[PDB]
Amino acid sequence: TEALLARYRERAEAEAKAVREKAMARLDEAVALVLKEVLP
Amino acid sequence: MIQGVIQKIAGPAVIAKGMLGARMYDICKVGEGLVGEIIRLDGDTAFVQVYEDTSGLKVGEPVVSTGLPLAVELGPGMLNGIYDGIQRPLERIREKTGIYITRGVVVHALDREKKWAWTPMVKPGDEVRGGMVLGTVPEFGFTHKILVPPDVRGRVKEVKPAGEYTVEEPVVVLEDGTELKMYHTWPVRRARPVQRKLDPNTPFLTGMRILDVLFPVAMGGTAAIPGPFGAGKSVTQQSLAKWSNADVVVYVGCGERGNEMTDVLVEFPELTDPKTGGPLMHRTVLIANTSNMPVAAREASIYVGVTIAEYFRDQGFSVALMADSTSRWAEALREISSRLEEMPAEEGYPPYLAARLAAFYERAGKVITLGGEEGAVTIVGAVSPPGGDMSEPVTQSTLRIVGAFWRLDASLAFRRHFPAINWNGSYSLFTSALDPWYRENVAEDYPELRDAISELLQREAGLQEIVQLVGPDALQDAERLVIEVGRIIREDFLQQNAYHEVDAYCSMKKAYGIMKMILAFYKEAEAAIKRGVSIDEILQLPVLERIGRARYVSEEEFPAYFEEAMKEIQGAFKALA
Amino acid sequence: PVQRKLDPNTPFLTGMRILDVLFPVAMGGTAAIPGPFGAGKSVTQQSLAKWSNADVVVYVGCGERGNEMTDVLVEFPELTDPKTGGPLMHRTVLIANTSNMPVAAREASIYVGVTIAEYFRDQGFSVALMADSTSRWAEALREISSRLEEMPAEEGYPPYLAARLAAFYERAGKVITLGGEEGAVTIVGAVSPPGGDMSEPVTQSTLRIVGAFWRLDASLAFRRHFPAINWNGSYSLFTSALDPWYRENVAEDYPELRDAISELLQREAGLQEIVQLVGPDALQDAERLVIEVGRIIREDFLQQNAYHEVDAYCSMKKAYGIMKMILAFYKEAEAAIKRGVSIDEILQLPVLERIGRARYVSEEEFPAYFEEAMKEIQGAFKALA
Amino acid sequence: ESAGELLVATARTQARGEVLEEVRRRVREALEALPQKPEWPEVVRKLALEALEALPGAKALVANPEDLPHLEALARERGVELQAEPALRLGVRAVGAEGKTQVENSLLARLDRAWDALSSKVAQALWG
Amino acid sequence: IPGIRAQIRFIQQVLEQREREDTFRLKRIKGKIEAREAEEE
Amino acid sequence: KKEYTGITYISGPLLFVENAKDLAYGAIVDIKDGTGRVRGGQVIEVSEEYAVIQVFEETTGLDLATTSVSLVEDVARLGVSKEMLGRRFNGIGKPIDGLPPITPEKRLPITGLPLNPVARRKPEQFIQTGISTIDVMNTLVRGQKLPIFSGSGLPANEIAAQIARQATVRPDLSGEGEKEEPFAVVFAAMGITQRELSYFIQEFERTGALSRSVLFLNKADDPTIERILTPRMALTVAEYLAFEHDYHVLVILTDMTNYCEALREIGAAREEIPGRRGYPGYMYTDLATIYERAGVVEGKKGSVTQIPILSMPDDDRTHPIPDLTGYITEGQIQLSRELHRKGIYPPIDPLPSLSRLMNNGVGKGKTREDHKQVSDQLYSAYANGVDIRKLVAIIGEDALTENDRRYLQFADAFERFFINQGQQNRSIEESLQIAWALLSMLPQGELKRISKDHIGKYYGQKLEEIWGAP
Amino acid sequence: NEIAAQIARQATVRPDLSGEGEKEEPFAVVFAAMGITQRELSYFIQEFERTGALSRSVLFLNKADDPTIERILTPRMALTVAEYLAFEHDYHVLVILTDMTNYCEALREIGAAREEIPGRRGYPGYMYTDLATIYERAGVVEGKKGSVTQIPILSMPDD
Ligand SMILES: Nc1ncnc2c1ncn2[C@@H]1O[C@H](COP(=O)(O)OP(=O)(O)O)[C@@H](O)[C@H]1O
Ligand SMILES: [Mg+2]
Repeated sequence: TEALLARYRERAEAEAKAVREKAMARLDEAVALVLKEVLP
Repeated sequence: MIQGVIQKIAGPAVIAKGMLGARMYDICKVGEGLVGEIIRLDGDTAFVQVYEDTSGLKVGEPVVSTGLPLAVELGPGMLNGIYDGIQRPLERIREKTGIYITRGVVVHALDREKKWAWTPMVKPGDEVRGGMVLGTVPEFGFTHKILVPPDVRGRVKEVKPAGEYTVEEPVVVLEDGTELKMYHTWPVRRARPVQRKLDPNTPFLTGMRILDVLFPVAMGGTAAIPGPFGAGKSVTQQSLAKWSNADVVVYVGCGERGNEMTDVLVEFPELTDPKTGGPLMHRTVLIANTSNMPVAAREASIYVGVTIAEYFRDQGFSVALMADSTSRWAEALREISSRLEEMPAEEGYPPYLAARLAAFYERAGKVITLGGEEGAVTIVGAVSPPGGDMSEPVTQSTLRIVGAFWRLDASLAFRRHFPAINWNGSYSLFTSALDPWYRENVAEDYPELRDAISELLQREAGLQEIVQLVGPDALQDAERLVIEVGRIIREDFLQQNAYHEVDAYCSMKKAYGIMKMILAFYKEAEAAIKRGVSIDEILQLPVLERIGRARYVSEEEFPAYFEEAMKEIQGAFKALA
Repeated sequence: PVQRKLDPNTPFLTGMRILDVLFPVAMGGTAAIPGPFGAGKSVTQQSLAKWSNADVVVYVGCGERGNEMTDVLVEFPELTDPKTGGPLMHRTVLIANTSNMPVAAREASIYVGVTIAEYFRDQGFSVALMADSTSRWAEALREISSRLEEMPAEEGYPPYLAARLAAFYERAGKVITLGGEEGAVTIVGAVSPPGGDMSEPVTQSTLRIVGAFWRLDASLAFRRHFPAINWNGSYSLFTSALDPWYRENVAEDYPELRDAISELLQREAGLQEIVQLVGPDALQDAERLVIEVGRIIREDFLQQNAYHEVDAYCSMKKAYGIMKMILAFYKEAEAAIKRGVSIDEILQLPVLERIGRARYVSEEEFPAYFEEAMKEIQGAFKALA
Repeated sequence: ESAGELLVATARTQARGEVLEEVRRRVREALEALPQKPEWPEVVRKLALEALEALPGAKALVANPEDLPHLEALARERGVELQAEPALRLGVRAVGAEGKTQVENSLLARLDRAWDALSSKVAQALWG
Repeated sequence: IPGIRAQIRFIQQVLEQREREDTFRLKRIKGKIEAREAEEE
Repeated sequence: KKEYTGITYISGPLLFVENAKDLAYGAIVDIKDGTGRVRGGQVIEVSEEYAVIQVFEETTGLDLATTSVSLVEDVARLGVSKEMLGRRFNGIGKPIDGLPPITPEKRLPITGLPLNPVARRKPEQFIQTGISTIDVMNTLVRGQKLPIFSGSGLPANEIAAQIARQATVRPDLSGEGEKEEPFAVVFAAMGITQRELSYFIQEFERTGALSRSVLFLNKADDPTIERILTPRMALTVAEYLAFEHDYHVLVILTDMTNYCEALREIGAAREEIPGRRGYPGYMYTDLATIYERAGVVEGKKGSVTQIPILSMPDDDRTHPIPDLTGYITEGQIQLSRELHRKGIYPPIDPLPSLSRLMNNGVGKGKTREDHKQVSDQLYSAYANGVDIRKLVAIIGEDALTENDRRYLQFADAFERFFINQGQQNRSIEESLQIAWALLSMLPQGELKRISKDHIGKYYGQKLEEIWGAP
Repeated sequence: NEIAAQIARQATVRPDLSGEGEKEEPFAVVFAAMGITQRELSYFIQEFERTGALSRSVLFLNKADDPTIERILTPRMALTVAEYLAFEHDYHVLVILTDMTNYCEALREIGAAREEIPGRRGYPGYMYTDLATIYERAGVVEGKKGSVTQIPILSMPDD
C-alpha cells in the first residue's frame, strides 16, 4: 500500500485539467466584463 | 450650539478650531459623530478626547458641542435593565447592530415608546420645590414617584389628568413656562443634595449570621471584600442581594473580564426574589463593562451607578450598591492619568486616587431626602489586588475610609467552610454605635453574648500552635473543651448553606438563640469538668445533635425548639449529676 | 543575497569543554556572552579565535582596549592554524576601533566586519565573526541620538536599537551561495551591561534573538575558576538538532552521557538549598556523594586552563572519555554506598587524583590513559569488594 | 491521507491562479490596442477632464505628444498650460497649483487599482 | 525574614525614585522640543 | 492616483509631507524614492500644515527632491476567504508560500469591534490537546484564554507545535456522535528567527496539519508595525471563520513578549511618555483588545479559543507583561526549568498551573464523571510527595513511615510517567487510565478526595500504559 | 594615598632576574591632583620631599577651593607632559591621578548644564569615551625605550 500516491496524483491532474477547461469557456466574457469596469 | 471643524488629529486627541464659547468639560460629537470630551481650551481651540477609535477621520470634519457634561437620565424604565458604563442599553444595541458594538451608534437610556400610567398628586396653583413628588407610576410592583429636579422651583399652572403617557410627555408646566417631564438629567460627578445626613444607628441586615453578628455594617455604611479565586465571592454577593433590607439593588461591573461578566449577566435573571415569586431582576439595575470597552466608560461606570442609587434613595427607598472590582476602575484611572502625561505618585497611580475613592465612597449614607422622606445607600465594594498583597495603594486607600472589612479567604473554602469569611482578619467599626439598637430590638444582653462568642473564638485560635504541635489528645480537659466549643461554634453558627431552603436566611433572634444555647452548653460543660466528668463523655451527649440542627429550623418554629433545647441543656448535666 | 537558508547540522567546535558539551552552538548559529568587567569575555573570545575550526575568523574590536589588538597582532603570527598548518594570522581579518578612536565609527566597524564575513561566506568558506562588544555600539547610538535631540526609549537608548541589533544578528546562518556552493557565518557577540545588570535593555534584546547564551559569573572569576560560566543561567537551543552528528562522529551514547551530567548538576543545585540551610554534614550518604560528584565535575571537567600548553585545547572525544570516567566512578560509588561503605573512605580513593589530572593529558596519550583509568576505577571497587 | 488532499487543493489553486493571470494578461494587452481605435481622442479627453476636475486649481496638464493635439481644444476652455511628455502613455497627468500634488490618470494604474476588487467578479463569472 | 523584607522594600523605593526622575527628564525634553518647534516660527 | 511631493523633513522613521490634508488618520501609504523602489508607511498624525508618516522599513536612499507619497487605503483592511486554509502569510496578508493570492470574499478592518456582553454565553465544552498534564489537571474549555508562561531557554515552540498538530474536539463524548463542526487552527508568530521559521514550516508540513491551518509568520528583522498588525489579522481571520462558517478555531500567539517590546518601541518613536517600568501607559488596554476577541456567542455554533505564549523576561511573575496577561486571561500553564533540565518533556509544572474555567468543561455529559475528583486528588498527592522528597534528604528514608515512602514513590512515578509523555498523543481516556494506575499506588483508603463509587469502579489497575507507546 | 606614595617610593624593576642589563632607571613621577584637600596635598608634598623625589616630579595641583571646571583640563595636560617626556626623551614616567571622582563630578556638571542625555545616576552618556580618552594614553611604543604607567585613584561612593 506504499504506492497509494498514484491515485491522488491522477485525481489532481484530472481535476486541474477539468478546472482549466471549465474556465476556458468564458474567457472572452470575463475579459469583456473586467474591461468594461477598467475603462472610464 | 457651538460648531467647529477639526484642525489636528493625533490618536484619540482631536484639536478643533472655531470653538470659542465651548465650555470646559462638555460632551462633543466629533466627525460625521463620535462622542468625545473637552479637556482644554486655548483661544478658538478646544482639545477633545474621543471615547472610541478615531481611525479614518479627516481634517475639516464637523465638531459639535452638546453644551452639557457627562450625565444620566433618571426616570421610569431603569429597573430590569442592563447598561454599559455611560448608560447605553445593551439589549437595544444588540437589537440594532447584532453581536458587535459598532461605533457611533446612538440609543436612549430610557425607552421613548413605552406608555406609563400617570397618576397626578398635585393641583394647580400649588408651590413646588426641588425633590417634591409630582405623581406616581407603577413599575414591576414598585411605586415610582416622579420627582421635581433638585434645582427647579415655581408653582403649578396645569397638570395632566391620569392616563397613558410616554417619558417625553410634559406632565406638569410651571407658571414661568417651565415644563416638567417624567425624567430629568443629572451630572454624574455632582452629589445630589439632601436636607440632612443622619447618624449610623440602624443595622443593614445581610441575612448571614457571621456578617450580621460579628462584623455588622450600619444602614448607609461601607464595606470591602477581597476577590481571591475559589473563595465563592459571587454566591456571597448574590445571597447579599437576595436577602438584604434594600428595596433596590444596583450592580456595577467596571471593567471585569469577559467570561466573569457573562456569568454575572446570565445568573441574575435566574434568581428569585424571596419577598415575591418574580425574578430578582425586577428590582435590579446592571452596569456591565468588559476590559476591551472604552476606558472612559470603565472610569465613569462607578459614578453612574452611584448616581442611580442616589436617585433611587431620593425617591425614599433603601438601596444596596455593589462595585465588582474597584481595582479595575483604578487601573482605568491610571491609564487616563497616563494619557495626560501627569506625574505618577506611587506605583504608577495618580496623586488624586485617594480623593476620587473618597468622592465615591462618601456618597453613601442614610439621609433625609429633600421631600422629607428617609432613604439610604449602602456600598459594598470589592478590591482584588493582583497577587493578593494588601500593601497595594488602592487597598490602603480603601481601608482608610470603609467602615468594615470582610476578609474572604480561600483556605476556608478549601475545607468546605462557607460563606468562608476569615474571622481573624476581618473587623467592623459600627458595633459601638449599633449597640443600643441591638439592646432595644433583639435582647438586652446581646452585646455581652457577642463579646463572649468573640472571646471564645480568640482563645480557640490562640491554641492553634499547641494542637498543631502535639495533637488534640495531649491537651488537658479545659483546653480540649475550648477546642471542641470552638469546633461547635464553627460548624453550627458561623457556617451557613446558601442553597438550603431554610438555612439561607437567619434573623437576629435565631442567631441570638443559637449563641445563648452554645454559651449555656459551654458553661454546663465547664461545671461538669470541674465536677470530675470526662471530656469524652461530654462529647457523646445527645444535646449536641440538637444544637447542630438548630440552624435548619423554620423561623416561625424556632422559639419552641429553642425552649426545648434550653431545657435539655440543663437536663443533660444536672440530672445525671 | 543568497539562494537558500539551510538547517543547522554540524557543530561549531570552540575547543572548550563546557561550551562544546553543555551549551553547544551549531555552524551558522548565534551566541552571546554577557558579563561584568573582569569576568573573562576577552580571553574566551581570543581562545575561540585561536582554537575554533572556522576557515576564516573575523574579529571586530568595537570600542575595546587597544592592548587586545596589539596582543593579537604580536601573538598570532607565531601560532599555527590547526587546519592547514600555516601561521594563524593568515586566516584572520582584524577590524579595530579602540576606546579613544572616534565614537561614530563603531557602527561602521561592526557593519564592515559583518560584510567581510558575508563575502568570505559567499566564496564558500566557514566564517566565524566575533564582535568584542555591542554595548559600545549601543552607547555610540545613544550619544548620536543625544546630539540629535531625540526622545530616548529606555536608559537613553534610541527606539530603533532593538531593530538594529536584530538586523545585525539575522545575517548569520548556513546558506547555499549564489554560485551553488555552501558556506556559513557564525556570530559570537559580547555584551557589557552597566554594573553587571542583566536587566539592561541591550542584554534583554540580545536574549530574544540568539540561539545560545553563555552568561559569565563574577563569583567564579573572583575564585579564579575559569572560564567562569554560570551554569544555572546559561542555555543552548541547538542541542537537539546536533544529536545525529554527535552519534555519528563522537560516540553512539554521547547524548545520554550529556543528559546524565546535566541531571547530576541539577540535583546538586537542588541540594545546595538544603546545604546552605543546615550545613553539608546534616545530609545522608547519598546526598553527600551527589555533592562530592558535583564538586568533582566542576573542578575536573568544566574547569579549563587557557594558558596551559595542553589544557588549552580539548577535543570532543577527550571530553567524552572524561565524562564517561566520572559517570562510571559515580555508579561504583553509589553501589558501594548501598553496601555500607563510609563516604569518607570513598573520598580518599587514589583514583580521584587520576581523574582530576586526566585533563592535562595530551591528545596522543589520552586513548591509553582512558583505558588505564577505567580499569583502575573498576578495580578500586569491584576488585576491592 | 492528508497529503493527497493538500496536493489536489494546491493543484486546483494553481490552475485557478494561472487562468486568472491569463485573463489579466489578456486585458493588459487589450488596453494597449485602445489608442488605434477612433474613440481614443474622446476617451483620453474624458480621462483628462476627470483628472483635472479631481484636482481643483490645476495649473498644467501633461500628456503624450501624440495625444497632445487631441487635448489642445480642451486646454483652451479649461485655461491651463499643456506640455509634452514622451513617457506618459495611455494616460494623462494633472499638476497641482504649487506643483507639490499630482494626479495621474492612466489605464494601467486604473487596472492595477481595480483588479483587486474585480478578481471576485471575474472568478464568479468564470466558475459560475 | 523581616530583614529581607526591609531590604526588598528599600530597593523597590530606590528603583521607583529613579524611574520618577527619568520620567521628569523625559517630560522636560518633550516640553523643550515642543517649545522649540513652536517659537521658531 | 493622487500624489504628494511636498516632503520637508526626514529623520529616523518619520517623514513629513505638506498639503496632505486629504489623508485620513491611520491610512496606509507607499513611498516611492528616486530609484523607483516602493516602501510602505502609515499616517501617524494629520493636520492642516503637514502630515506625519512612519516608515515601515529603513529610510535609506530617500531625498527631499524626488521622493513622492501615494495613498493605498484609508483604513487598514484584510481580504478574507474560506480558502485561506493551507496558506502562509507574512503578517500583512501577503502570501509567502509561493502560491497565487487569494480571491477576497470580503475585506474587513483588522481592528475588530468589541463583542456585546449580552451576546456572549457561558463556555461549556472542552478541547483535547493530547497532553495529559493539560487535559486532566488544567482542562482547556472552548471559549477560554489560557496563556502559557515560559522561560528563556525552555522549549515553548515545541509545545506550541505539538498542541497545534494534536488538538481536536470530541463530540462523541457529549452524546452527539457526529463530527459536524470543522476544526481550524490559526497560528501567529511574532518576532521569530530563521531557525524557528524553518522549524515551524517543517512541523506543519511533515504531518499534514497545514491542510487545516492558517499561518501568519513575522520574522525578527521585519518592520515592527507588521509585528503590531499580525495578531489583529490572525484574530480577524479567526472571528470571520468562527462566526460566519461555524468553525471551531484555536488561536496560538507564539510570543507576546516580542509584541510588547514592539509596542514599546512604537510608542517611544511617537514621543509618548511611558508608564510603569518604561512600558506604554495603555498596554493593558491593547492587551485586552487582543485577548478579549475570543469567546462563544448566543445563537452561534462557532467558538474562538486563544493560547497566548510568552517568555517571562527574568523568570519574574511581577513583570508588567505576565502581570497584565494574568490579570486579563483565565489562568496560566507554567513551564518548569527544573523538569526541563531533569530531561522531562513537556516540562509543565502542575502545582503553579491553574485553569479557571475547568469546572465548567468537565462533568458527566462530557469527558468522564470522575474527572474533577481525580484531578484534585492528583494535585494534593503530588504536592505531598514533593514536600516529603525534601525532608527525606536530611532525615533519611528509613526514618519515614510506610505512607511517606508510598508518597515518595508516587511522586517519582508521576513525574516519570504522567508528565514525561514525549511526542505521544494521549486521548482523555488514556490520560485518565494512567492517572488511575498511578493513584492505585496509594492505599485503598488514602484517596480521601474521591467518592466511593468511582474508587470501586476504577481502582486497582497496574502500570502497563507508557510501555505500549514507545 | 599612603598606598600610592609607598608604591611610588618603592617601585623598581629587577633586571637581574630578567637579564635586561643593569640599567637601573629611576622613575619620573607626574602627579595630577583634582579637587584635593589641604591635608592630602600636604601629606603628598611632605612624602615627596622626604624621599627626595621632587627633583624629578612634575606637579599639576587643582585644590578643592579652586574652580571646579578647571578639572576638565588637568589630566590632559598631565598626560601630555608624560607622553612628551616618555616618547621624546626615553624617560620611564609614572602618572598618579589623585581623584577621578571629582573629574566625573565636573563632567556631570558640564553635561547637565548642556542638558545631555544622561546615563545612570545622571552622568552624561559620553562619560565612557571621555574617560577612555584619558586612560588609553598609557603604554609602550614599538621602537622606543620610554614608557607611561598610570595609577589612578578613585573613591567608590558608598563602597
Ligand atoms: N579562560 C581563562 N583562563 C585563564 N585566565 C582567564 C580566563 N578568562 C579570564 N581569565 C583571566 O581573567 C582576566 C579577565 O580579563 P578580560 O578577559 O579582559 O575580561 P572582560 O572581557 O570581562 O573585560 C584575564 O585577563 C585573565 O587574567
Ligand atoms: Mg574584553
